[PDB]
Formats: sequence, structure tokens, C-alpha cells
Amino acid sequence: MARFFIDRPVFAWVISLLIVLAGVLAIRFLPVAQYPDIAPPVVNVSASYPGASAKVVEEAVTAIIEREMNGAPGLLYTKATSSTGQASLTLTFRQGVNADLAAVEVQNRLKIVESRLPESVRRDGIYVEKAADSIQLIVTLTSSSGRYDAMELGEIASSNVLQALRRVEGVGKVETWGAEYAMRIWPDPAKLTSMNLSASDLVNAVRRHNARLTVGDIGNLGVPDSAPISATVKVDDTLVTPEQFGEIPLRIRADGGAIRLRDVARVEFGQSEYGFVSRVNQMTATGLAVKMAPGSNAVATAKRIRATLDELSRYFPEGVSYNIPYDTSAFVEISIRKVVSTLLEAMLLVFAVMYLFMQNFRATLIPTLVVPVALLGTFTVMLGLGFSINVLTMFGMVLAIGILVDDAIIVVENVERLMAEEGLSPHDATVKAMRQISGAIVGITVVLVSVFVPMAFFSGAVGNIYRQFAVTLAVSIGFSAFLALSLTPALCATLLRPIDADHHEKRGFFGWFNRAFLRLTGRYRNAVAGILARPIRWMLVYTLVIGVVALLFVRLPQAFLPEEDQGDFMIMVMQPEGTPMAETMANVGDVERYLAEHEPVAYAYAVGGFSLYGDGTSSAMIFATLKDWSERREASQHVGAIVERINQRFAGLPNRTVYAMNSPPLPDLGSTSGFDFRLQDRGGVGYEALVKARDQLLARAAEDPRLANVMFAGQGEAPQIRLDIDRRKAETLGVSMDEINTTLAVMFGSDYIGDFMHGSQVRKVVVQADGAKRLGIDDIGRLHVRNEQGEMVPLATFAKAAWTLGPPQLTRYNGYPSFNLEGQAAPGYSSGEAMQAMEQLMQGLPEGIAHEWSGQSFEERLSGAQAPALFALSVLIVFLALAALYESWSIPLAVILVVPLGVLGALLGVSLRGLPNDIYFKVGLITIIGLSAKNAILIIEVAKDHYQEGMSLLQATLEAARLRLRPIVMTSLAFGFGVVPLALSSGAGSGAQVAIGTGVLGGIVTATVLAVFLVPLFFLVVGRLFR
Repeated sequence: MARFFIDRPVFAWVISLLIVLAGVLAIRFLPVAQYPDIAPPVVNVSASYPGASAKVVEEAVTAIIEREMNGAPGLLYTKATSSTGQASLTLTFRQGVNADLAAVEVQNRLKIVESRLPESVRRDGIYVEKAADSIQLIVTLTSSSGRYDAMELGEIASSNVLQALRRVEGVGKVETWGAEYAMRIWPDPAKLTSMNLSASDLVNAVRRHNARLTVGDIGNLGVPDSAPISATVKVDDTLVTPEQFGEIPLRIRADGGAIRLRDVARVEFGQSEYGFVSRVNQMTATGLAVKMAPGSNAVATAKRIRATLDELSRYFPEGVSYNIPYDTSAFVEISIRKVVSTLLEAMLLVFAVMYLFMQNFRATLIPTLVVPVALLGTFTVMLGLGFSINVLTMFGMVLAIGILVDDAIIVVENVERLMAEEGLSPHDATVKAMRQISGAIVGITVVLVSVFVPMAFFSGAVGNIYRQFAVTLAVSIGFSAFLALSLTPALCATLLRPIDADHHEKRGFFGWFNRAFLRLTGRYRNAVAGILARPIRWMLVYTLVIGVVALLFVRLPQAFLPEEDQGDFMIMVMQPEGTPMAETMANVGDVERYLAEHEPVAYAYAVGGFSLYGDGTSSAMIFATLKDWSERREASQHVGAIVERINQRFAGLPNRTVYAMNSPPLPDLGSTSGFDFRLQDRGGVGYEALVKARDQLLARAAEDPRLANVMFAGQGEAPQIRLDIDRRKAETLGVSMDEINTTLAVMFGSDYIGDFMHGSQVRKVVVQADGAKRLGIDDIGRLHVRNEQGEMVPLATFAKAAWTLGPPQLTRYNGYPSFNLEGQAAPGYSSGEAMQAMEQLMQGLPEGIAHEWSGQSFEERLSGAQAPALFALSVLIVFLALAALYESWSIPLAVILVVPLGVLGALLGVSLRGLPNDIYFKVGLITIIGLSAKNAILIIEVAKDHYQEGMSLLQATLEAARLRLRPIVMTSLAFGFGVVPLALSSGAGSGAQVAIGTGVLGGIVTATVLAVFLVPLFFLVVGRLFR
């Protein structure tokens, strides 16, 4: 096949141009992403059970459905959250399971248990939807100057903009924050008492016009926190403006006049204190949280969203403008731009290493043309196999560049040798070279291509990460084998002039270098000879280096992904249950003001009432986009320093929590950035004991130096009023359950719900998680109801109320009751160290309490638990591939003992730079193993086909070490200089680049220096001990 292309130059030329043209086409039709698609298939079962308590919802809906979904096809884990309103069931499936299969499977299992569900749940809708609950982009609409009307701007955003966004391809579901608004009524105690009007009089009179009343602080007129009456208003309603509300007649006067609502109350229109309240850059606005459709391209969807928005902006009245304060897609351009630059730097650097050795323009150009054709070839293979231009695929192409030229070195070098050391014509020089070295090319591409296939056959989203590296490298190396057997044959023959194969030219720096390298090769040959002279005493040194390999491995901490500064972050702004919205937004303003006046923040969007830990009046969050990295070129201006600063400054304010975290790198695995620890009640020990374990384990995490910010990612117990109805004599005394339930519902709103029933006891709870004063247990007893004979009866005869505390939410993980915990690794410490910290602190906990890692945490544990298998199989197939290629069981053994040499440098490189054993390190480790095999098999191949016998085989192996020292140094130095721009990356996106490059740069240095001294030894002990 080689001789085919030597005598046919143009035939190889047109093929190479065909690859380039196809690759260029692939670029134009290839999606760009920061990462590949990592999201596992998730199905959400949502059910509503209005008026039911969280316990009732869980027992009647959540637990029944969840119990049915135990044995689903590749169901990884189940999560459940039963709250007052709804039941929610999240079912995460194995990787590679068809989402529509999982969707159909969960739908079918739902129809089995549906008839056992409460009727009102079924008819309201039990939805089964593919989960895409991660927020990618946030759009705010603001009014420049004073164009803001709560009715107008809220509906401008929710109607005109949201309808367009929903039609934008790639947009899954949009949550509207700040578009629910209410009439606020503030009764005056003086005017109420001056007339003969009661609080119930106002509530009941208003209820004749608007039944969407939320009562709050009707029991605190005069120093109110929440508006005593809040009437959510819709455009269809009979009364809309506050002037209409003020006109509501309350009672007539003796003189014929009428008392109106405006006469005893202050009437206002504004955003509802019980919906969502949004704000961007300390200004009131309406937010639209965009969740992109599963499987869409984030960048492309953002461009359409932007295009559809600024096309809508021209219709805005002056003052109204649209802003995007939060866009995770923004970083994709920055990361892909940097890796493309680093790819260019690697090409510019390997060219320098080639030129330093071969020292002519023509023979340097011959291998440098292999890389673009092979890279553009892999670009075409990726389009069609289902891959994107992401940092991972581009990262591989960076590592490929140094490897890709390896075979084209060997042809050019040995052509030039046969052309000057033997006087051959350029045609016949290349002909003989391939008949000589094609075995070496075949051998090294066998190990290199093979070593990358085992990682592609692995589960999890780390498996998908591995496959992007595996395909981009095995195909490019496989290409570079083909180009070396086809392209470089022709180019060597047509382009190399006899004037170029000069062994010594350009006396000066280059002559100095040439003489120096030749001298170094001599001391190499003497140094090795000393080692083979005392081989038993140096094999003990080899036993030493594997020992420090193990010690370094045990010492090194492991992590998942490096912390990257992607220009944005988020802040949990939490208040204790029962905190009203006004305190929540005051606390948010404190964070808003601190960001504005003390930190480099471009935009800071803030929403009250929404939180990834649970909605409510005591929850709020802030999404923040930082200023450009150019304005933050300092250690104290990175994200981590900023979030550390924010969390420390606000830790001094008690009765509130402020948790600032860097944006999660893979939001489709989890909305937060930290660990997903799931405390489980696997033994049925009960809620009270589960709280005690959670609280005391939280305490242990506070004391541990490895952990930071470990906390309960949820809502604590909220105060509430429990009403017990023993022996429903109310029906015996004439009062109906309807009349009782309405009178409570009128003065408590939707907060009046029902709970668990036992033995003629109608248990009920008034929800007080919003901290309103309203009616106490004394008022509840003194409330009046009408029996069937028309009289007023005190409510206390048949109702016994009491204050109590209870969780607003009940969660379940893998079917057992849960507490969702989250936290961080302390500075300097690694994410894995944070994980083993938490597992260690579990030791002293009581009996029936287990734990599970979820989200990215679950994936990270998988990566570290399948690591030994991944390394063992990668060396094993190289063993078998060499055994198949060379029909021997002794050659693989000699080659195999080279891999610990390159491992030591990888371990040393990270261990001295303080970097962890992340998966970038694991990918580099596989690359180092393959390149170690290439180094060893390059000399062992020559040392075998020269001559072979027993009683020590010096003759061939030092001959091989002599011949192959230069070729292995060319190829190894090329790879090292290619990855130097990774190991020494500077600006944005550099966290991943130094992580991927540090281990691989250190690995190759000791995969070459420590190898050439030791692989001739390996060939000789295996020969000496196999006879």
C-alpha cells in the first residue's frame, strides 16, 4: 500500500484535499457547545392535590406512585417532594436509555396505581414530562425613567415576550417571576372602631367583589408587615382599579350615607406579596427564567432568543428595554475561542521542535501538513457520529497534535537518513524507508489507537466525557497512520531535494545544538550499559519507582472537574420559615447593595419567593453576571474569592443565611455547585430521630476542616395552627362542615387546609409559613358559625386549636425519607476530600440512617470507583494487541513495564502543583500510557528483529537504543511542547487547560527520561528469565 502512493503523487494529493474540503464543510455544519450532552434521561411525575397537607399528599399520592416505580428499566434513583400544593416525583434513569421509552414506561406504571389516587388529584392532571428544569437564561424587562406600571410591564413581559420566547426553537419551558399582583387593603383601626365595622366586615365585603383574598396581618393592623387583605387581580375581573375597590359599600349610615372601603382602608395596587418579586440592578423588573428544551444547542437557542427579543424591542414604548442579566451560553464562545487559540499555539510550538532538529523548511512542512488533514478528517468523523465542537473534543485535538506527527517524523527522518547516509535518490530513499519502518508505524498506531477504545465502553456521563476524548484521538491517530502511509510518501519524493538531507548545516546555534545532541547520545549509550551491567541492583530501583507511584497515588486527592470562572454565580438568600416577604426583600437588598457598592458585578438579578431549595415568602435568590475578566485580573477578583468574601461578610448577620456559590459547571446534573448528599431513613427510625442525626451531622461538618458551608438544602419547620375535631357533634348541634370550613377559609384564605384523619377527627392545619399575624388560637375559638336554625354558635365548642411546627416539604430518595444536604470543600481541600469527610462523619450516627450521593456527586463517585478497571483494561488490550501483532507473550511483557515510568511524572506533576486526580487527569493518564507504549515499542521492535537469543541480548537492544533515541525524542518533545500551552494556560477557561495539561506534561517527561534508561533493561530480563 505504501509503494502505491510513492509512485502516484497526485493520487494522494487529491485524497488529502478531499479530506480538507469535507472537514471545512463539517465545521460550518457542526454545533458549538461548551460541553457535550451529559444530561441523563429524567421523567417528572407532577400531581396537584389542592387543600391537602404535605403529609396527606405524600401518603395519598407521592408514596403510592413512587412505590410503583421501584423496578424501572435502568432507573438510577428516584426523588420525591411532597408539599402543601403538589406531589413531585423525579425519576432519573441509566445513561443511554431512550427517554421516550422511560417516559412510556413511567406512564404505563402510573395507570396501574391511578385508581387508588384521590379523585381531585386525577382530574386536576397527573403529568408525566421529560425533565428539563435547569435555568439557562434570564430575561428582564425594565422601564427607563418612570414607564413602569405593575399591570403594564408585568403583562408586557408575560404576554408579548413570553409568547414569542415559547415559539423560539430550543426553548423548553419559561417560568414567569414577578407577574402576579394583588389589590392591597390596609384597614385603619381607628376608622374601623369609629364606625361599627370589624375586620371580618371588610374581608366579607371585599369577598363580594374579589374572592382571591390572601389574608395576612389582619391581626396586626397598625404596624403591619403584610397587607391585611391581599386580593390578586386578573384583567377579566369586574373591579380592577383601586378606585373601584375603594367604592365598595360596607354599610349605610342613618343619615342615608354609605361607608365605603376607601373610608376605612388604604387601597393600593402592586406586585403580590405571595407570588414572585423580581429586581435587576436594584430596579423593579419582570423576570422570565428560560429553560432550554432537552437536547438543544444552548448557544444557538440563545442567538434565536436574542434575535427574537431585539426584534420585539422596536415595538417597546420608550423607557421599556429588555436585558439578559444571566446567560450561561455566553461562556461557550469564550471557552471555544480559547481552546482554538491554544490549538493554534500547540501547532506553532510543535513546528518549532521539529525545526530545531530537522532544520529545513521542506522536510519540516511534510509532517506539519498531516495535522490539518487528520484534524479536518476527525472533524468530518465527528459530524455523523453525533459529536459537537466542545472543549473536550477540542482538548483532545490539542493533545492529538503532538502525537499526530509521530509517524510522519519517522518517514521523513529515515528517508533523510537513507538519502544522505546512503546517497539514495529522493524516490528510492522513500521507497526503502517504508519497507523498513512501516512495522514501527503499524506497531505504534496499534497501541495508540487501541489504548483509547476501552474508555469509550464505560457507563455514566463520565463515559460520555471519555468517549469524546476517545473518538477524537483514536480516529486522529488512526488517520495519522493512514496519512503517514499515503501522504508523506509522495511529499517526501516530490519535495525533498538532495540539498536538504545534510547531516550538519548552518553552523552556529544549530551546529552547536547538533554537536551537543550527538554528544548527549553518547553518554546515553554509556549510561544504559552501566545499568544492564548491574541489572538486578537496578531492577530494585525499578521496584522503588513503582513504590513511590503507589505512595503518590494514595496521597493524591481526587476531584471531578476544576473550578472554572465562567463570569457568573448565584446566591441563596434564605430566611427562617415564617419570615414575610418584606424582611426577605430587605435581606436581598442588603446583598444587592453590597454587590453594587463593593464587587465587580455587571448585573445582579434578584427574585423573592423562588429558591432552588423551595419557594415561599422566606426564600429568595440572586443570579449575578460578573464584569469582564479583563477588569478582574487579580487573585481576589476570581469567583471563588468573591463568593468567599460575600459568605464571610454576611455570616455576621444572624437569623439569616446567605450562601453564594459559583455557577454549576453542568446544570443538567444539578442546579447547585457542591455535593448532593442525601441523608436517608433506611431503618424507619422516624422524623424526630432523622432531624437529630441531620442536625448533629451538620454540627460535625461545621467542626471539620475539610468542609465548608455544609447545610440543609431545604426549608426548616414552619409554625402552623393544628385544629382537632373530636366527635363531630357539630352536625348534632346543627352546624355543617360547609359553614365551619367557609368561615375559617374566609379569614385564612388558601392557607386553611386539611391533614391526617383518625377516628371521627377532622384534623386541619392553618398554614403560617408566611408569618402573618391574623387570627390566633383564641380568635379561632371565638369565631362564629351558623347552624341550621339560624343562630350564632362559638366555634370553640367543636374546635381545639394549638400552635405547632412542621416541615413545609417532605422528601424521599430511593423511596426512603430524606434530608437533602449540600456543601462545599474548604479552600485548598478537594471535592473528593469533602466527600470522604462527610462519609467519615457518618460513622457515629445511629443505626437506621444511610446516605446516598446524587447529581454530579453520584457521578463523581462512579468515576473514582471504576477507575481501577479503566486503567487495567487499557493496559490489557495493549498487551493483547501486541500479542496479536507480534504473536508473542514476551514482547508485550517487556513493553508493558514502561507504563509506571510515565505515571510517576503525571503523579509528580499534579502533586507538586497541588492539582487533584480529576477526570482530566484520568484522560491524561490514558494518553501517557499509550505514549509510554510508543516509546518502548519503538526500541523493542528494532531490538527484536535485529537478533534474538538467550544469555543476555545486549547486541540488539543498545543498537535499538542507538537508532531509536532520536526518533523517540522527536515525537516525545513534540507532544510535550504541544501540551505546554495547556499546562501553562493563563486567562479565561484556563482551569480545565492546566488540569488536563499538568499531569500529561509531567507524565511525558518521565515517560521519556526514565524510559530510555529502563526499557532496554526490560527487554533483557524478559529474555534472560524466559529461557
